Amino acid sequence: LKALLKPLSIPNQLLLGPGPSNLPPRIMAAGGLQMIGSMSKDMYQIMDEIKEGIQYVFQTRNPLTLVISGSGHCALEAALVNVLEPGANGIWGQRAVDIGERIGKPVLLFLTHGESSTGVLQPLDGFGCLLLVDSVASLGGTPLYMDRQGIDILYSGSQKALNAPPGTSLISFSDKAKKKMYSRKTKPFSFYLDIKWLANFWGCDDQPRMYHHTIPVISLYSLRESLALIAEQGLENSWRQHREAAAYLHGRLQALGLQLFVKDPALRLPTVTTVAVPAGYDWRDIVSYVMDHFDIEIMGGLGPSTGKVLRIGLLGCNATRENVDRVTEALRAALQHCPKK
Amino acid sequence: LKALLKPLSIPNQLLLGPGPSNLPPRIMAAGGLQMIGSMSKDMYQIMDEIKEGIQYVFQTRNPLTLVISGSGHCALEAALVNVLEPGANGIWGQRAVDIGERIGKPVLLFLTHGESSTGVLQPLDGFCLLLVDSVASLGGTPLYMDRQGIDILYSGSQKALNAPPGTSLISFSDKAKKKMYSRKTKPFSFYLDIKWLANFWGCDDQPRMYHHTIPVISLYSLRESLALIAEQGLENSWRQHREAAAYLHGRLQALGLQLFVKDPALRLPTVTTVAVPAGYDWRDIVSYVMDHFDIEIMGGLGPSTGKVLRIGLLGCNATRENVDRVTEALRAALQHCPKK
Repeated sequence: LKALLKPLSIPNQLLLGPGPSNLPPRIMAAGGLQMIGSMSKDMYQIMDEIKEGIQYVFQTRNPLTLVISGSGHCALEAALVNVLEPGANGIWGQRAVDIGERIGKPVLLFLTHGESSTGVLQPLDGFGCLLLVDSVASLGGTPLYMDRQGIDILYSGSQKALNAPPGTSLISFSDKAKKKMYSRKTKPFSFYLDIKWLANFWGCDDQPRMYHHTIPVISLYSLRESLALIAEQGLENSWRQHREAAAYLHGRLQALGLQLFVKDPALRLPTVTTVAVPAGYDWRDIVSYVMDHFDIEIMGGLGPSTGKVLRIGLLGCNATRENVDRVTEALRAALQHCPKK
Repeated sequence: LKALLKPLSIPNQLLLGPGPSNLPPRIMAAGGLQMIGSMSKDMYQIMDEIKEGIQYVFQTRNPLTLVISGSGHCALEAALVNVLEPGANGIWGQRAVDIGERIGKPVLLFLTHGESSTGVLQPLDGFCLLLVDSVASLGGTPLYMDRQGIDILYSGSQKALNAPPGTSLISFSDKAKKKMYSRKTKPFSFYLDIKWLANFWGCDDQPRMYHHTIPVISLYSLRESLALIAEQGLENSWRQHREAAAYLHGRLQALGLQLFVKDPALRLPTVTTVAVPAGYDWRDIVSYVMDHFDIEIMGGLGPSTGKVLRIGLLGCNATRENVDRVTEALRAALQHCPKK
């Protein structure tokens, strides 16, 4: 156990892939804060402000809006096991297919708003069967309006555009979804993710809060500070900085002779950009170059987009033109130095 | 959003219920660090170090051991979904039967080591696959996963390990590993699918493929919690837990209170159940302790509900100073709360 008895040493990395993203000082300082009681009045009050914050960022007043004690995948699978009683795009459609398979004019349609695996900003208008929108990658960096756009179920992640640490996720349900869930003949296959249990604890029904599980208090400090941060900036201020940074990055990226994988600049998700791989180049070599020489994290592909693309993230405090300069200079070095057939 | 835009203010609270507990300087410093790639070489390294720690504190060598991205419930649910292809003690039994029902000479049995809802420690030497819940016991009372031939062992992060709540620890014997890698039917959970999670935690032969985003900061904090327990030593920790629980037991009986668990060999050191003094509202006692001592102690749980109070002694917090503080509080409570 010699390795475990050395002190923890974490290297400095600038994180500019699809996530997770570098944290700002307020959220880090929150992560370092002391514990409080996981059934105290003050935890409940912090949780009620988090509820307000979800209602702001999703643009809803659904009484049933809460935190999922797990990653974005967890908010999705919770949606599925709560709403199912036994369409594909990039990687997230495939994950919805595996979870749907695992359980058993369809009752529910899933759409990826921000396809971080393919870089595409799915159009949303009109599509409002219940509608499930994955906003893990989209939220905060692009317009999304739950109750205006007629979404039934909207879920998002903690660690993308909010720049909280990964491990909590955000979800909200329409009154339609809530009737589907609160009129099931079958119990969902999971206890951890049962919505009547999660709903009772998060204060969304008429009963006082019962013990279900122990919520992640410190992650909730960091998420509360994240939601206070995006609320102070403003939804449209964030949307604007993300569109401007995505335009600037596209500009420099084509300016180096690289080809943005999705043609229409209107169908490009600002938070995650996809870039086709320059011919006669090992994409692994180029990612390796960016980390090895500039401390900068860029991604390859994921699922279908694997081997076809590099992926770039512009998430909250990281969606800066200074970071776009650093990533451009790093890929410039990588193109001129990684061996070319 | 008036509330959200006030700055975060957390109260000073000394937490002495069944978990979670206050954090040490090291785990507050670990929680406050900067992000890194959730699939960088260093992330894998912190993950490999957490695995060695899960092996040390479980007393196993099972290659199939990893952290679960969820609370105690999530490790229990994950083991249950992965090893079941479709016995009751306190609250944790009811959770096991609830999950079992959710799916559908048995193949596996679940036993709680430290039943936190009753305060009963239970022997595992003597004891089909074996599943043991060590969420409250781990680090505070003897446990040897291999020597005691346990098939699935799990614990929680927010008890004696003193890590923040939200992670789980799990370990599988080669027997459970064969049961789970020879399933006709796929588990009902992808988030908790063991072949995927085993791959990502470096537990199989294939390079680590993307499954879910591990809670990077949670994992810094957990590595440290295991580094702290490894530095002290398991036997020193077990000792400190037994001595602190004996001290508390003594000071509690001194006040005219009667421990709910009479046989001291059947007393979990980490979490103490105390009978409710007759002619007392238990809520009044708990509220007076919070309001007037800034201290959390809890009531009962599940069957044990309305029958008991509970007092926790967890890792760095299981000190004689805290037994003294909680004794002085409950002293003041019995003399002021109204008594039929």
